[PDB]
Amino acid sequence: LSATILTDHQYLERTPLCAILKQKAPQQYRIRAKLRSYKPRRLFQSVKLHCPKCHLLQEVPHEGDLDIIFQDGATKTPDVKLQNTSLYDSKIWTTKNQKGRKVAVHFVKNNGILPLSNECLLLIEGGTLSEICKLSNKFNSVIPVRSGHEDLELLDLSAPFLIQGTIHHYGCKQCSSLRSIQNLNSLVDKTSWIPSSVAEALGIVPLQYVFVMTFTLDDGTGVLEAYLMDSDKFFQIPASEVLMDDDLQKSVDMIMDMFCPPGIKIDAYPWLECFIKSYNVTNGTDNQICYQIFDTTVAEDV
Amino acid sequence: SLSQLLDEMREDQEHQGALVCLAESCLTLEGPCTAPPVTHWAASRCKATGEAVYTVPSSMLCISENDQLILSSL
Ligand SMILES: [Zn+2]
Repeated sequence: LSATILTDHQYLERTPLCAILKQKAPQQYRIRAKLRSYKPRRLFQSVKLHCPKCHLLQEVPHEGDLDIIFQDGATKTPDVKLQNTSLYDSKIWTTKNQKGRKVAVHFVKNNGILPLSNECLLLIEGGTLSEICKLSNKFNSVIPVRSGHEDLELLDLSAPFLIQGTIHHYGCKQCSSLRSIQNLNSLVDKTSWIPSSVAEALGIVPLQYVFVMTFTLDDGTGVLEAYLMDSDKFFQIPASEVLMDDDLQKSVDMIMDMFCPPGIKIDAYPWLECFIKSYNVTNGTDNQICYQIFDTTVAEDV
Repeated sequence: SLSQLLDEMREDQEHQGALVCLAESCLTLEGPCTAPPVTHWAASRCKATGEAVYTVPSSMLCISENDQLILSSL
C-alpha cells in the first residue's frame, strides 16, 4: 500500500509539502507523495559517473566511443617487455589479415605462479572492444593497457582501467595521478582483485555510477523538486551494471512506469513515501532550496 | 584418470596452458574481428542528438560541508 519505503528514519512523522516549502534549511523530513513528473523522460541518459572526492558529475562514455578507442589502439607492435616479467607472464599472437595487428595478453602472476582464469588478472594490448568484452566474461579481471617507453602504462582514462564482467571502472581524470602497472606488486591480496585496491595501487580515484534523476512529487498541498542521486539502493539495481544488461535496463523502465503510469490519471498513482533532506545551494549570492532523496528504496518489485 | 592425469603433471603448464587458451578463445585473429553487442539503452544513447541531455549541475547535488554538519543533529 506504498510503492517506496524508508530504510531508516521511520520514527519521524509525515510533513506536508506546503509546510516544507516555506521552512528554513537545512532540515530533514519524512514525506509521502505521488510522482507527478520526473526528468529525464528518456531513462537511458540517467546514469552518470560521480567522482566521490571532487564531486564531479560526468557522462558514462558511449560504447561506440569505446569501440573506436580500442580499434585505434590496434597499431604497430608493443614494447615487448624486458626482465620485467616478474609480476606477469605473456603471450603475443600475430594476426593474419588485419594490417599487421599483434595483440599482447599478459597474465599476472600470483606470488610467482600463474593462477586459474577465475582468479587471474589480464593485461591486454591492441585488443578490440568485443574481444575485450568476451575476455571479461570468462576471466576475472581485464585491464586494457599499452606499451609505454619503459613499462606498461594504462590507457587514457577515457577507457576503463578495470573490467570485471559487465562493470567498467573509470578513474577521475582530474584527481587521480597515475602510477604505472608495475605498482600492482604492492598488493598483499593478489587472488581477490578488489577494484578499490587495484585503483589504489595504480593511483586511480574511481568514479561512481549513480542514477541522477529529478522528481516532481505532489502530496496535495504543493509540489516539490526532489533530486535522486544513488548508486544501488533505490531501484535495487546497481548503476555500475545497468548500462550493460537488458534485464536491469528493462527493470528500471517498469519501476518508473508504476511510479508514474503514463496514460492514466494521477488518481491511480501509488504514493512514494520518501525521506528527503533540504540544503542551501549557492551560485554567486543566489540561494536556492533544493532537496535530495535519501534512505528510500522500492519494495516488492523484481 | 584424466582427473588423475592432471595431478601428475607440472602445475605451471596446466595453469600456463589453460590461460593463453581461453584467452585465444576470446580473440578473433582470423580476419575481421566481430562487433560487440549493444543493449537497447546503449543503442538509444547514440541517438540523443537533439537537446541537452539530462544532467544536473553538480552544485545542486553536492551538499555543503557546513549544512551537512548541521544535518547530524537530534
Ligand atoms: Zn575527481
